[PDB]
Amino acid sequence: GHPTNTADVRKDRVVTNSQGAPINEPFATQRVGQHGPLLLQDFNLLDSLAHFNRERIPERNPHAHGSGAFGYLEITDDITDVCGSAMFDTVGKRTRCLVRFSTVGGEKGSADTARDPRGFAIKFYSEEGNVDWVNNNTPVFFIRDPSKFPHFIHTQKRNPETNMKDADMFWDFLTTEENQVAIHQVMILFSDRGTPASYRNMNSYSGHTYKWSNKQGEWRYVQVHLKTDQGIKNLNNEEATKLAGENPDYCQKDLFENIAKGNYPSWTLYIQTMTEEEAEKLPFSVFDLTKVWPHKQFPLRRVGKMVLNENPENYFAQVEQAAFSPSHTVPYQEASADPVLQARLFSYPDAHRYRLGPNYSQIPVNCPYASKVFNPAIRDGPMNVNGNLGKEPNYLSTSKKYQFIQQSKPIQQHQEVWSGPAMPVHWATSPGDIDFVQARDLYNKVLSKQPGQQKALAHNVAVHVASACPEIQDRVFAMFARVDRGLSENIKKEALSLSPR
Amino acid sequence: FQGAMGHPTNTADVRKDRVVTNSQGAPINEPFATQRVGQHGPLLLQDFNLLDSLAHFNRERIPERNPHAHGSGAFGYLEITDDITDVCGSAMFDTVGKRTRCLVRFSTVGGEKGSADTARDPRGFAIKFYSEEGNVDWVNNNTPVFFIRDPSKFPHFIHTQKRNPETNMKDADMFWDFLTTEENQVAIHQVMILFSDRGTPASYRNMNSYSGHTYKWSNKQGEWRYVQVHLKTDQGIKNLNNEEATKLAGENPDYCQKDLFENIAKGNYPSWTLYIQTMTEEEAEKLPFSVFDLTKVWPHKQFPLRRVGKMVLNENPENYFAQVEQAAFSPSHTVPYQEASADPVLQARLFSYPDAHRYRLGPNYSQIPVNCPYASKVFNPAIRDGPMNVNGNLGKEPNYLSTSKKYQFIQQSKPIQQHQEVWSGPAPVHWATSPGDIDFVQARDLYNKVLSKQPGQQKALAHNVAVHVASACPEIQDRVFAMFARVDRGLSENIKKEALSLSPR
Amino acid sequence: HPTNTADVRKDRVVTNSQGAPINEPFATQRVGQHGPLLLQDFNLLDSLAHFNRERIPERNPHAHGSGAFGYLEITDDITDVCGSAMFDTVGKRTRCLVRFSTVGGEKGSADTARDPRGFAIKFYSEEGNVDWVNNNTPVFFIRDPSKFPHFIHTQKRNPETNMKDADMFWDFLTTEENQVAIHQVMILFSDRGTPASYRNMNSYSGHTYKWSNKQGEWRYVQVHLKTDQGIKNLNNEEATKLAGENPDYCQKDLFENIAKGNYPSWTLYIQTMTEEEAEKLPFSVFDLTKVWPHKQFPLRRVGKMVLNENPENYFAQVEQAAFSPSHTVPYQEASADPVLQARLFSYPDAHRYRLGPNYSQIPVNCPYASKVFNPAIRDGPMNVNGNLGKEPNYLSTSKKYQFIQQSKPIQQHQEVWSGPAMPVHWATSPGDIDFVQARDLYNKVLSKQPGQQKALAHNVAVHVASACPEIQDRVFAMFARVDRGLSENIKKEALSLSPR
Amino acid sequence: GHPTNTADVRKDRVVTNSQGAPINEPFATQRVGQHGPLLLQDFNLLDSLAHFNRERIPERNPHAHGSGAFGYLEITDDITDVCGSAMFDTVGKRTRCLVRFSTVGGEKGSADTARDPRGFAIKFYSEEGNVDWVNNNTPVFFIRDPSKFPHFIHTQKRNPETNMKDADMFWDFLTTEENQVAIHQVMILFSDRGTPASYRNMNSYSGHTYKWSNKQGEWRYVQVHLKTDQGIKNLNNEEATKLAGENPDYCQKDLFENIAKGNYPSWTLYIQTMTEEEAEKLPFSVFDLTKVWPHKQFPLRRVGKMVLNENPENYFAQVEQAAFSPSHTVPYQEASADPVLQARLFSYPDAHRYRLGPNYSQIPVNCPYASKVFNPAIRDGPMNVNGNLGKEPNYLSTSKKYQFIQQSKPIQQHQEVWSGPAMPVHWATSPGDIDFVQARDLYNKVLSKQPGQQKALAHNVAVHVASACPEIQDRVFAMFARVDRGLSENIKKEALSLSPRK
Ligand SMILES: [Cl-]
Ligand SMILES: [Cl-]
Ligand SMILES: [K+]
Ligand SMILES: [K+]
Ligand SMILES: [K+]
Ligand SMILES: [K+]
Repeated sequence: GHPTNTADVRKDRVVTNSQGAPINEPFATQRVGQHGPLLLQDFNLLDSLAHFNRERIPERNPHAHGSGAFGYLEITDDITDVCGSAMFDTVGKRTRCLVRFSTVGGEKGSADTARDPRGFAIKFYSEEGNVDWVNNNTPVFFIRDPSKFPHFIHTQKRNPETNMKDADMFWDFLTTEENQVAIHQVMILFSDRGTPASYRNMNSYSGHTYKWSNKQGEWRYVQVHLKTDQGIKNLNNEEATKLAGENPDYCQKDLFENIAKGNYPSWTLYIQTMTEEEAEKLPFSVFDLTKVWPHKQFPLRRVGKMVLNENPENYFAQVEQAAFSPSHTVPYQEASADPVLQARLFSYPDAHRYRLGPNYSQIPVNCPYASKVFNPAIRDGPMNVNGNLGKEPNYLSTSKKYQFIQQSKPIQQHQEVWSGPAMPVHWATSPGDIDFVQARDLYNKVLSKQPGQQKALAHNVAVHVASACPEIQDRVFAMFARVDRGLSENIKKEALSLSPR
Repeated sequence: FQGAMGHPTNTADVRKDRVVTNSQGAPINEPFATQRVGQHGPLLLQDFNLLDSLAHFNRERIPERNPHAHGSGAFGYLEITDDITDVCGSAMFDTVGKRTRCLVRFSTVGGEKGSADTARDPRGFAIKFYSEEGNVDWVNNNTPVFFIRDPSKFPHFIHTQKRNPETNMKDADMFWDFLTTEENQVAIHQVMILFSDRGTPASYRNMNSYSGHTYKWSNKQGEWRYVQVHLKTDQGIKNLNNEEATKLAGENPDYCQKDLFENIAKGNYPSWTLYIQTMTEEEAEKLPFSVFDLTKVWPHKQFPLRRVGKMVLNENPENYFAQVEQAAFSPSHTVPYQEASADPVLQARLFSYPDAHRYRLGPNYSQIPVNCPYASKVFNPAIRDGPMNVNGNLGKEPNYLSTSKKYQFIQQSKPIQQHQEVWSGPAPVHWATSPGDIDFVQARDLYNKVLSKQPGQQKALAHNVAVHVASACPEIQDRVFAMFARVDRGLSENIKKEALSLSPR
Repeated sequence: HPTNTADVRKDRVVTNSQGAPINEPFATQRVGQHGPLLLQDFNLLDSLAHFNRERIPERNPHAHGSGAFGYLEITDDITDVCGSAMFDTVGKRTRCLVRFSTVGGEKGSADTARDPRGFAIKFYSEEGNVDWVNNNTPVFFIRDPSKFPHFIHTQKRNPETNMKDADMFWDFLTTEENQVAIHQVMILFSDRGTPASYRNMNSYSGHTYKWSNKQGEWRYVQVHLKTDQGIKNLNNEEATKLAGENPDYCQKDLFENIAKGNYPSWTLYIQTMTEEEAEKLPFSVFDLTKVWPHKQFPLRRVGKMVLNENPENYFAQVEQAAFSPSHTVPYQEASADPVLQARLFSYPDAHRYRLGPNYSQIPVNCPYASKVFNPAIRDGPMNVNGNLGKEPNYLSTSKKYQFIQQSKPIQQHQEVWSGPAMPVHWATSPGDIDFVQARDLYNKVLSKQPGQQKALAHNVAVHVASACPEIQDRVFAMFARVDRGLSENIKKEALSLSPR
Repeated sequence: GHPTNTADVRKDRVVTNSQGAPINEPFATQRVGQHGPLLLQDFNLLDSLAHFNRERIPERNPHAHGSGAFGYLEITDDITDVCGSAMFDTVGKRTRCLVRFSTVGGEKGSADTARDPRGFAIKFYSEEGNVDWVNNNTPVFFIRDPSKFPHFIHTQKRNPETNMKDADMFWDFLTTEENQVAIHQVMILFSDRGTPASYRNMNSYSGHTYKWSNKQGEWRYVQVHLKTDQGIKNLNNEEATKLAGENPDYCQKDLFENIAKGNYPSWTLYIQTMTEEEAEKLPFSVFDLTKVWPHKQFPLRRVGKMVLNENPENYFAQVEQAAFSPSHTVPYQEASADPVLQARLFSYPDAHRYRLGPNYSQIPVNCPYASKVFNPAIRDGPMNVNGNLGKEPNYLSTSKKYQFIQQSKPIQQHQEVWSGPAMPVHWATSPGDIDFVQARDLYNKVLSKQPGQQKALAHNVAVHVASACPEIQDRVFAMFARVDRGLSENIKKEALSLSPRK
């Protein structure tokens, strides 16, 4: 097996304690005589019980519930005019990758078929380091101010007094006028793509703009699109609810079983690109996470194919302990000034250090096995397991040699020129229609081409908001009316039948 | 004038002026503005308020309990209604009519934090009493027995009730592989109860609580007795059936949490009646089973219930995380005149739970308000320091027994256990299933003498098993069929016929 | 005081950690009189397990230190400069906590080691806790924040041998790009590198900060706390002897003088400068390795700080104290000094690891005069204050929330930045600009203190004598850029101690 | 290099961040323009700084300060009649080992030459698992009640208010009447052996009695003695103090440099053995840690030789993270009912799980490389780095093969028969003279043979207790007077000169 996905099991099958001493009876415990009280000196018992007390680590916040598989990305098209990263430098080049799929709001034991965005995070083990594309299955998101993220997530989870989901706080936050820029993602969430039929039947999107540069120093704004080679397939609200009770692990079973039998799912990787000149002529901001780039003006360009063909050997070791961050990147790939993206560069490594520990990059699944770590000044820390570079100095000693490559490759100094004071900005919902037009285009130009999808959207909102108090229901109705008056009336009618006044 | 304070175990401190601040008390002048260069340049490192918010968010979660991760809680009291001072000298019993405050956490066992309230499972029913002699915890399930009588089998047993280490899914094969392994079949009594309709109660208000183990209670004259605790619901037993439980798992995974909270919030306070069984050392040597065996009950006819008091739950928690998630129970948390018996499962629990608390919550978890013994404050000169020491650490108190200071050790003439059993022998025992029928007979008595009197319950037991084992491979299925036939041939045939109809060969 | 007190049972009844009384201090349960021990002795395991958890990770750096409580009293009106509440009234007193420390030594190392001293101050104001996280020098060794882990490593133990190491110490400091450290190195190897006690040293902001008034004008600021007990220093031999004979020499001095009523005090001053004055300087106000000469930027008095209360419990109040330059109040902001900018991140992050995520609920760290209220900051291990009860954990439109000072600017009224996102390594400048102030110390300051010029050379010589000859030669060359004679004095003494 | 002591460093020397991406400038940090404020998007800076903030772990409590070296034990004599452990089964057999030397009371940055017992802990990496001999450089200790350990250690450390060593509490605890059984170890501590000249010049002792069995089922009470082949050498009080100031790392330096130049230090391993019948007849208890077995009745028997010949490559990775416990044992070696030892079986694994992490046995220096761990039910936990047994079931699946060897070898059921109720016992200092006589034998029969030692002991106590208040000083004089009146007069005379009275 691969070093990122293997184990070592004694071939003699001799059972031992945690110090390698053999156990001569699996279950006998020491006491006085046959039935006296237990003796403190029973090391083997306390060893087992104490480790059992420490099996659990803190769940992710959010995206606690999820599934993973290994695979590779194959390059099928030459895009070196856009991006100089090694993983792209040769048509036919394969890079190993790890994917973790997840829901968002649910805790570890929640159901696969809950309504939620799904995470679709990808770790590529390249020769220039491990690069993570920490993506969802939607090209947009609920917010464009990162300070709102904890608030939003709190309202998607449990009430702090009652410990239950709460439609009142769910929609209270979404209808606050400064927050209504979430309406694009809300439409997507309550369409039937909020309950995918399996992880094999969904897409992955960068969501944010990134900046990709070539080896000549030209660069572009980039959007990433991973389209499923299995086709889009969705559940309806009632199929999702029924499966939740009858099989909370439906999507994990689908993924694992299809890989185990050889029905490996695949995706086609495309990108959108945009020049700095094109970006300034836009009627919206390339830094706005709630906006998409229209396909007609910015067509998709093919790059390669991703295949998942390898199940994890141990879920905890390879999936639960997997760590992804957007700030894990490679030369020639950078983040844009999207403020949500900027905040994620800090948040994820900080989360990993708490959830997994300071030396989490030494966990095999997280190791950059194709670009070994060598930093003299990153040393020690609990559970340092790889030798801590031995007697290497912990500073840049003039008695030693150190190679700093790509000294002439700019990072971001060749890109935008910023100007202004240090300025606090609350990017509240803009006036006029700009923050609603893409929601209307989704309804009028996309869902209309799908039989019955406009109605399913209304039904999916109605049954959810029907739990909210009347004044909140009314705010929800008014917000959707800004998108389409008929959509608003369909929600109102169904919602009111389920909750009369 | 000052207002009414909430109880110290269940309260909060919120600025009257509603001024929003950061984690260091400085005011925030705009809730969501973040600093960048210009209007839309990249974010600046110097935005303390953003990073403060985001790093604390990253640390909201602590590891879930293992097991019993999912649950609910409420506060109430135990009121003593009868004089049992002849049995037990503890302060909590020393006066008829006296109330001790308590916290109850109800839980399932196998499911993770976000699993369904209505899953089939034993339910935990843990009680913390804040007495004048310290906090005493009664860490009980809603059944009088359990799956094991060897403590070393607990990690193994719990693993097979949870997820497969490769596929991350519940696995009927390993569930039943463990329970039908010959040395483990002493679990059959508890399995019968698990697979009856009591395995899916209609709400926490409609189930019982049992010590499960034998404990030892002593009076002030030095006499002692073996004791079993029974808390019987005054609302009555009410159960869901398997299909009702499954459908609710999908439509309302928090069904029992909602029921407890809403009934308390509206004043429909649930209560239970507290009883004990008692036995002398002479009687226990005459029994055909062991009082140290967790898989056995004491028959009511020979050991009738004796009333003690009434427990009422009448106060919801103000903050679920602060009072329920951080609550810490242990059977080794006890008071004078109540002790554990040599039940080997109970003995291991004395060690396990304080150790889990120290990892899950922190070494100073007894300083969290819900866990503090507010009616008997801690004073130990040698227990000092540690992370998140928040109560002053005894200030300048010497950290040993200094001859210049006064230290009072009360109850010096009260024995701990040296007045009870006399042990004899050298220092390892695997208490595997016994030969013959002793480990199957109480399961048969439940089937034939108890469930037979409840219309439809014998049929529902076979159904609940059949639908569960139908997912297992045939070799495991046949072992399951055979084990149940040791209880009753007809129960076995019913399970088999239905299981095979669900998974024909 | 809430930051410095405890609660001890008045009946003196000894109990376990759950409040149950212990009926014998030391008896342990076993079979018979001398059989093996029983698992069921909760009282033994309770004590033994908590003992195993007494220790938390030491600070990195500044692990070794001492603390006291006191107050700052305002004696002058500086509201023209700063509108903070703690300054708004002459005669106003704010409670404070001070932690003194060394830098490189671990817990248990000697008080009298040669080192900078930390002199960190926490103020408990009505607008929040503001920390002035200062050293006893107005400068420091680096002006690139990325070099801090490297520098601190070379000041501590070799990763193979676990010993202090003159070779890595001086290798790093003589690396051309790093020689901007020369100013602090002069200061470190003067006798002020071994103060006679914490009462006999100063405190300096080191960095430039930005202070604003209620009218919206602002100034660059340097803070100076000058000891009213006078400067008193040890020499290298005195400090060494005390390291062996009383490694707690300075902790003993502070505690006993406070206990007997000889309360130490300091006089608080500031220097101020406008953006225009700063643009004309031959150096940068963002450079930590530079000072503002007193004649062009005279000191202005503000008030007095007094320490008059020892902690009741060292661990609870000193070891657990959390200071950060990012703990600030309205009208005090950090400057674009790149070292200071990085410190705004580092200290909260260290606190969350060293102390725990809810470390601000520890009494000494609690803003007792401006209690915390943030709906979105909840849960976390050892949440001990009720977690705001049933308050929503977001901004519910059914509740009220007051955001005060909405029209008070943060930094948007100050400098206008311009440029791309630029990686910058602020390496040592060519020419003399990064050496002239070191030379000014030697020729204009130490020359007026009899024997201090010789003592500096002696202090360097005895230290570098352990370094290999090539490192020795780089050290001699580096000091020769400051002064020829200084270099020659060092060289004579070093070569006599390590002949070739 | 050996797997317990090696590293992996990129042969191209390319410097990277913690995710393996190359760094193209060692110290440049991103800001707006040349001197604007720093940008949050500089992952490399925060990566370095946040890992710096997590370098430290809690120090050991106690024995925080120490030094370590690797080596081997060679068996030179046949003791299979006493012990059946694999590490003894063949003359000439070598087992690799790790030793950590330490002081007791001082923190990490304290001085090597402090007055203290020295820890001398040995981890052996055998074919039957890792077995640890967690010894001090003295054959006795201050206590025989385990509940007293936190109290005792607290009084040896800093005062909780002043944060200073405190002779009043130091001696208050030791002169408390129930605690005076500490006198034997106190005499040893304040002899000049309380300040060894180096780790190479001291011995190691089990202190406790252990129980060792042979493959035929016979067993013996056993004491282990590791005697230095370099000879005992000590500092005196004034030399140790001066070195504390001039080189707080004197003993670490001595060990490291002597190993690096080929002057490998060694020890000769001996054991004492005693049958159950002989222990019934002793005037003291083999379960008493404050008692030794006199050589004349129980001579030493040679076993082998230990050599330390390999320095650690990285102090933190191999020394600071090393985890020792007396409950880490192998077949045929078991602990006695010595109550102090019994408590240690619990304390050390509990400490390790806090200080290092639940999966600390996967840190290379603590791994049993000669007996890989295989336990299906021990799984997951933070920083599980060895693959976690892959898809192996986490219980004893009836579909797999599991081998339990040595099923017919007893653990302890072949040894003592205990009897009685669960009894709380405080093993306070006994009345009469039994807990003082061995301390007197040290003074009169041992220290007398070393010129000036008897006076050096009085001096070492005097200079220490002179800081104590007069009420406490008098208690100390009276306690030593129980040992020898001239000794007590000598201590009193010098202490009163250093602290005169009214
Ligand atoms: Cl722990
Ligand atoms: Cl952390
Ligand atoms: K987008
Ligand atoms: K029972
Ligand atoms: K400065
Ligand atoms: K001994």
